[PDB]
Amino acid sequence: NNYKKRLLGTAFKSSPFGGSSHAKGIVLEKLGIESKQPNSAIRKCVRVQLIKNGKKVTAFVPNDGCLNFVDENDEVLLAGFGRKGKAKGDIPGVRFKVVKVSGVSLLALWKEKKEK
Amino acid sequence: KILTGTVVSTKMHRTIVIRRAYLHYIPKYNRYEKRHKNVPVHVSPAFRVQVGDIVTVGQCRPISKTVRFNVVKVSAA
RNA sequence: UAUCUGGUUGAUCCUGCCAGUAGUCAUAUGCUUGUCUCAAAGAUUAAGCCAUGCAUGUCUAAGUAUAAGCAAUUUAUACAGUGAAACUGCGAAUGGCUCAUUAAAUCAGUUAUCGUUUAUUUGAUAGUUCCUUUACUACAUGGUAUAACUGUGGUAAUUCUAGAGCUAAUACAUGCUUAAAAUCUCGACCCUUUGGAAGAGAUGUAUUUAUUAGAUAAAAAAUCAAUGUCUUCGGACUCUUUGAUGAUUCAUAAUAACUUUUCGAAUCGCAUGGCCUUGUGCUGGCGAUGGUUCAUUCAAAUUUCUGCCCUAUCAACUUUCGAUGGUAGGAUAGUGGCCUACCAUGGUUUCAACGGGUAACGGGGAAUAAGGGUUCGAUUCCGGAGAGGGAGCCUGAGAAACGGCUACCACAUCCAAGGAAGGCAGCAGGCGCGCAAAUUACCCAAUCCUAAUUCAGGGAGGUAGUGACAAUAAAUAACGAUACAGGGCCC
RNA sequence: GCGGUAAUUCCAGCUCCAAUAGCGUAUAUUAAAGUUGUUGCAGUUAAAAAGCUCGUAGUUGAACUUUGGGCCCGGUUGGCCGGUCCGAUUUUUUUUUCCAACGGGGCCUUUCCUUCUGGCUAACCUUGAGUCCUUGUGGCUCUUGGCGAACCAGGACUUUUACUUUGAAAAAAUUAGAGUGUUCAAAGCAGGCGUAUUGCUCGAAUAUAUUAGCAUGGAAUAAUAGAAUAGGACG
RNA sequence: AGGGGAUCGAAGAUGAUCAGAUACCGUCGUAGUCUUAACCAUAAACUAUGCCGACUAGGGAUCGGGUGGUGUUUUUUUAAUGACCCACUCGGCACCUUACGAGAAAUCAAAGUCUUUGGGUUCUGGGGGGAGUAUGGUCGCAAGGCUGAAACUUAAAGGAAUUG
RNA sequence: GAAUUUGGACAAACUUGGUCAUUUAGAGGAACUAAAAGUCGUAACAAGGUUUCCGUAGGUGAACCUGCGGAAGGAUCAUUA
RNA sequence: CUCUUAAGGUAGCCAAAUGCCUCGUCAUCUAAUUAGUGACGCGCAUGAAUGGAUUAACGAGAUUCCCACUGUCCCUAUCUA
Repeated sequence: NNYKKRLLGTAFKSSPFGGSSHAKGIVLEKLGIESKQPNSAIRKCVRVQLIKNGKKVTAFVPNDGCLNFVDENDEVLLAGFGRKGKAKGDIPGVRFKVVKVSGVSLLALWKEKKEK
Repeated sequence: KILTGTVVSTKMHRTIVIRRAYLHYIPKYNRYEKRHKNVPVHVSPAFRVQVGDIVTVGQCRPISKTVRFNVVKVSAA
């Protein structure tokens, strides 16, 4: 007998933690990032504090016309786009990624749906 | 019951320490696994021999704070 | 149910990831939402906190009810059937909710209790109690004490509760009974000794010691000192026989004495006709509430044996008395360092002690397996453990208790400012928490459970509501048709 | 990787593809992954030999000791029904016509299985009376002397394990899987005949029980111990 | 820490050289280079290839042992022997040159054998970086050694080969 | 019993200090990473224009240079073949 | 790039017992800080045996804190020779 080895490890304790299908949290600032090499654009993202851990994270309002939220107050749900321990990403260091809110998002919808 | 082992610790007036010597298998192969738990002797009378050597012994009644098996006859010499 | 695919180059072969790609016991969220049957569901976050309403109480004969001021009917008179409510007696130690701890005999499989308690269902029983030596508080029945009830009162207020008067019992006390002999210790006197002797005392069960019997693997005799049975009186015992289990001091039998002393039937219900002598006496016939000591299963408790996820940036661990053991004792229902004392240094460890970690309850089993394996576990079922934290207790057969108290720590409510209350990790329901989980509904019908001979009770359980929450099905069209055909088919 | 006016990747229409009462998206995991590898990896340069030897724990370690020959009863697969080897069937005929192989128990050979006291059977040595019939060793009634280990039980002794074989015992649901038209299915453990005034009738299987324990049969592979100054070994 | 102290020669100076020279080219010269008693325990510490035993195929060449000895001389008046020395062997050495078989290649007498176990063992690896850094403990006088992360961050870095 | 109370054994909890394990604040300091490039100088590659790397030791504006002693993972300028 | 005197402060180190402005600026300790301490640097005017930086222990050495203690004090009062 013998021998245990490396790779994926037990110890955890990250930043959304709940491996959450999101993370509710209020919309601290509206920081439209800026594209990485090769591609190039003003990558409209959003910074917010996670009600849960309070911990602050910033992620792409990724939609296509929807800094509709952009409510410094209002509270999205964020939620990572599995890279996993990485970002996509034309979009430079953004970890998780915008979700739904003010709690309720297509993200565009009720009534109609607009687009994006 | 009734078991065996090789007497480990002589000194302890009426309480040999005798080592019984399991050997377990498992999945991964199973050849190498040389386990060995140690248990206490006894205890209420006398007559016997010393370290090394293997005695019988057989579950006495809870004879003393975990020393639960008195020595029957000395199998090894 | 054995498969790979796309991205380093100019092109190329190799490692190696990264990324697609499938199933979830992974929940969540996004849109969308017709029917069917099957229904998971506030555990993950916070065993965090809780408004209010619920959740456990039960009695056929059953121990207890009364002469018109407990009385709902109506004649069984010296207490009827009827009941309230009270004492009784059982029950609340089931269940249901939850996993916080927990690296453990937790749990799993296997073990035994010559190492112990057990209410209760069950199978089983017990003529000996005063005797002081007939006129024994009596066995044709022995004191009481009390609830409810009545009135007399107090306090903001609680399941508050004083003081005064009544009455019950299978309640607390109480504590009578019945046979006949059997050998035992006293030995008055026999006025013989190779001993003989009456009557009068002891007895049951439990409990305390302390003693003996428990037979036995082979088969035969001499010996005390004590002591039996028959005798042709010299002698002889051939007259017995005792289980059970591997393993006994066992079970069960005695001999001495012994205890703030156990046990034996005070209750009740059908059922009033038979024996012969006229209230009588036996008769109590049937069932049931019992009480004693055995095992009987319901169980509990400890208990061997082998298994316990990461970690060495955890290698030495355990003694202020307990860590190993030995005596002896104290406790226990009972082993044992369980706790005391006295005495000895022991016991574990690299075959991984010890220590650290667990977003750790264990095991059923769950998911994706060509196989081999990874990964998962608190929905059900077993076993455990806890009802805010933490101790300590009364109750009892059974609890260290949740829906019981007591104190502390913690929250936190009504106050006439005095004081009085509480525990939703049980249903519902709220707050909070978060990614994350429904209703203040109906019911005893089923399944069963709890209380005594009924049919009482039960957010155990079952129905509904909510809910594509995972699953089985499966309509949103079916015909040929009429002709327009653009033409395709053997040319 | 797309997008720097003519965009096969944005936006939007048309159309079309995929699955469909269901599809995303997140996030774990499991597979793919022989990228954590006992099966079953890699290590000269690609990630990966320690500078050098020592050497404790651990893990491993040459070959030798019982063979090889002979005899006796066996049924289950088989060449057709069958207790059956010169044939009772599967053959070309105007006779000669092949038996397999599989495993098991017992006993012979320089070959104790533990056992003395001795306790039974049904088996043999074999004959006191007899035999059946197909050519008497194709069959067994029979009791005179008289088998060893089955075999109980006191009483005297035993060298210690691995492994491997059936076995017992302890859970239900869970899963594997028999049974049956739940309308099929998922399930359920129901159900099925009729002859309908108290009728009949089958079920509710098996399987897996994996480590340790117990109980067993085996003596290949691997340990263990024994007679060396003889403190051997019997009766 | 002491002894000495030839040479060269970190630091350090200056001489050229450069746009710029703290260098590379001179030349002095500290330490050091040597030494003894004591530390340090790293290296492209190499053969970048673990140790043990097998088996798998040819030839040549340089170390101990066997024989024929022949070849020329010792030992000498000569033989022989002796010394080297030649030829056939074997042993074990360090190495070279070419098939099956292995590999991504290059190459490999193993880097060989086994579908894809298999003879026993020690060791290390699991995309790059972030790094042999942070922290801890130990070792040391010091310099340092030994042990040794994670966050985050990227999709390529990397071998061999082939052509420009 | 109630009062009441002597000693005990349990034993909450109070205080004060210790010890673990788990988090976490901070002037500033010093890395890194996104980094493709802006600016200085050319270290590596072509004997990269001083062959290159290995330690180790000094010195540096940055890359570096130099000193001992390795390795070719080489200079093939070739005393040997 | 420069003009420039031997040389043009090297390691190291601070508002320090040297710092002018200075009560330096940021933290940190306070209810509060011209004090303390920790930082940061063209430091009037720090700096290498004028010795530079460290440093166990030692200190009737200078400073600032905390605990205990206390008539120091609030707020004074009484007793003895």
